[PDB]
Formats: sequence, C-alpha cells, structure tokens
Amino acid sequence: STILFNAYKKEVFTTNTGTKSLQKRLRSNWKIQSLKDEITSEKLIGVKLWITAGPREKFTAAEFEVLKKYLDSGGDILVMLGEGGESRFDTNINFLLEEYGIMVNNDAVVRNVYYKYFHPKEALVSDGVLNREISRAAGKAQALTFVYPFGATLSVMKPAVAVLSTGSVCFPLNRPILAFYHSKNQGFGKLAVLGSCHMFSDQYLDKEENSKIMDVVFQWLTTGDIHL
Repeated sequence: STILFNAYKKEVFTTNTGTKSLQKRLRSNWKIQSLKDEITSEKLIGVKLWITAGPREKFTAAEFEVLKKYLDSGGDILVMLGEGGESRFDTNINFLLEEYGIMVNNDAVVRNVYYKYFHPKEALVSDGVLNREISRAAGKAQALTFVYPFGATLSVMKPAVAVLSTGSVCFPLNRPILAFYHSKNQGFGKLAVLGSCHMFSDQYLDKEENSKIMDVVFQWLTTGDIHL
C-alpha cells in the first residue's frame, strides 16, 4: 500500500509539482511517496502502483526488467506522456510499451472549434468513452465530456485494449487515447498508458468531469470494482 510517482527521469509531473490535486484524492487511501534513485526490484516492494507523469530521460534495459518483473508480480504501472510523444519528449519508454501493444505516437490532438479554452491543443472530447462499463459513472446505452490537454494518440493493438478515444470532434478523429492491459494470470498485473500527462494535473482535473475519468482509471489500476 504505497503509490509511487517516478521523479528521477526528469519527469514533468512529480509529487513536488503538477499533480498536486491528484495527490489529495490518493493520500486518503494510500501512502504517496516519490522516487529519487534508480528503480530496484526491492524499492518497489510496498508499491501498489508506479506512475511516470511524462518522463523526459531515457530508460535502461536494466530498469525495464525491473518493471516487467514488477508488473507480472501483480504490481500496477501507469505511464503518461504528452503531445509529440517520444519525439518531443526524448525518452525510450515505447520500448517497454511495445511489448504490451501500446505505443505513444508523436502528434497532438486538437479541437474542432474554439470553446472555453485558449489553445487548440486543449481539446474537449465529448464522446470518447469506448468501453460501456467505463460508464461506471452515470449515463447508459448520455455523454461524458473531458478535457484532453496537450496530448498524443496511442497505437493500440492486442493484448492491450483501448478504452478512451479522441472522439468525433477532435483531430485525429476516433483514435485511441488511453489503453489498458490486464492480461494473463501473472497474476493480474495492470498497465495503463495515457496519451497525456496534463489530463490529471491541477490545471485540468478540477475542470470538466475529468475527475470522474480519473476515478475510474484509478479504480481499475487500484482494483477495484471495475471489469470491462
């Protein structure tokens, strides 16, 4: 029972920065601690979830093994990087995700028409929920708006499964944006890649039913009454 934000890879959001408002909703059920030194399989001992909010330094094949072990051990991981993907972020995180069928592309999602927000990349997505059960908030068969700021789209193929899309009014249209991996009886290791680290920051989490989305992404990671 500890949630671990990674911070030595020059992450964009660490516990010192950024995801300040996200922590308040987690320090309720968890012990949030940052990570400053190299990832050692022992270090991740208590950890229920490891998080990288927008890494910007490369990873070492040594560090990767540390994580694939940790994921097959029943650990959980959450990787979020942003607009422009690995080509604006200078990090080799894809080498790890490529094994689970997820790969963060290098493009930015934009809006169709101006509403509420300054920048074109502050994309507002009305019908992006893909799995029905992810309406673990209300609605069934109503909509769910979230603000998808400064983000890239994911290439998702099995075994991973896409669960949020850019929608029908953002561009690229209908391309995956959040992907999950539960597979195998490892048992029950869980990975979740999000196409943008900003979606959960203080700047946007409060704003547009992003908060319900967070709740669900974290109940699936931190399982959780969620089953696709």
